[PDB]
Amino acid sequence: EVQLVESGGGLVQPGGSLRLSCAVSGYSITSGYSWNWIRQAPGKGLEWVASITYDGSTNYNPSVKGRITISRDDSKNTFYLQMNSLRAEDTAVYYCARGSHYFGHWHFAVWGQGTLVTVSSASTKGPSVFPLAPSSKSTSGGTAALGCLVKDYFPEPVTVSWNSGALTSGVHTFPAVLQSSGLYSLSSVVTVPSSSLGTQTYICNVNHKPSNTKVDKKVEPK
Amino acid sequence: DIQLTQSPSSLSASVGDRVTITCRASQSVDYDGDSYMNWYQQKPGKAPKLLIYAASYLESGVPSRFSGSGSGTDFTLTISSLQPEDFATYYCQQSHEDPYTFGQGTKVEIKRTVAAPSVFIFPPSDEQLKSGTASVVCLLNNFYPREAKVQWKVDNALQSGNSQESVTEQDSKDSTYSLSSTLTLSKADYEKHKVYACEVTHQGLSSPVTKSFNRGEC
Repeated sequence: EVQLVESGGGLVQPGGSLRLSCAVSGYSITSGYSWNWIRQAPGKGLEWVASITYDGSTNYNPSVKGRITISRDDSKNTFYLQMNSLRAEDTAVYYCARGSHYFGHWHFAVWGQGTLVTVSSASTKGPSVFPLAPSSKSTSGGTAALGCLVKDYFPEPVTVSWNSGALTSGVHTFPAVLQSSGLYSLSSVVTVPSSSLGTQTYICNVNHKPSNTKVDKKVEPK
Repeated sequence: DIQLTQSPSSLSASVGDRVTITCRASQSVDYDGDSYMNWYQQKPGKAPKLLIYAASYLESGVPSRFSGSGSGTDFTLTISSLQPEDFATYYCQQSHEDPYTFGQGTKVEIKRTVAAPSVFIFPPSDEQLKSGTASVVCLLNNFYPREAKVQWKVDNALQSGNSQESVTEQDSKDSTYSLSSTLTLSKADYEKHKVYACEVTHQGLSSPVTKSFNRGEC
């Protein structure tokens, strides 16, 4: 089926420029009525910023127009977003999206996964990963909690999985908090049978793409 | 531009109850009989999902409990019977004129029965301590409602200003929340004290729950 995969996200200095790409698979980009960029500032609502129709006609939201370019490359089945003179206001998750051939066209049924662009002067920083060791011993031999503490990184985001994605049940990965250091900290926990602590291996897989930091942390009884 | 205002901005309803969300547009989004209003559902960490287009058409693959109505400047999204899976922020969007604009969004939560949190406390790892900092973490797992109070105590001294907390979005599995609180101390301060306690207050707890450990003993 049709899939939109975005690239080019991450840290950008103020005054700098961004280049995002939306690689389309399972569908010819030339068959879409239109392709669009829509962004969402952290904790805020949605803002359409640009579109390109099948014939190449472009359109922009005046709220950003004059420093923005949408374009496509048919032979790569990809379309692009270029913005320059970035401000803090431009920090957002950017989505690519497809318009429709029907019913007024400009509603969006197919979306990319979104990629975060952070406009900041700070530099990238990889996280430290520390174990949140379970129990010491169980309470009544019932349910134990263990986890990973992902501390002191910049910018967002980090992804955490458990046992390479084979452990999803009982997993909670919390929103990062911004420390006064200006660095983010996040915890991921999972609740498991306390009778499995001796026989089952639990590994949190942490990925911080902006700093090219990947960590696999085995967490076990201390 | 066309400004969209949703109401309410936030709501909580018992599972299975009818939910209606309204959208008022500053100008008409009507065009030749049609009304170009659309509705989206956005779940945590995901792209918006198209529910309704042209005011009243159900998008392919979307459950029939979602329906849309209205015309001109006034529109309604209806969830006939709210399901646990329906926790999300809902957006209206006009497609009548560029720039295509969205409502500010409506947060929908399922109001389930009161559930007390399971509380866990974690000492800092030896690994972290050599870095000169100690993080003490307290976990509140699977509770409702979202409101909860965490008090940190170090040798019975109430800690204030040196902790931060984070709450998960509502879990559709059971409509509960989880909360993580982190107490941050210097290594030196951590080594000066023995008893580290996390005291939790919540509606589902008849009296506060305290989890603690003594530094050194593990």
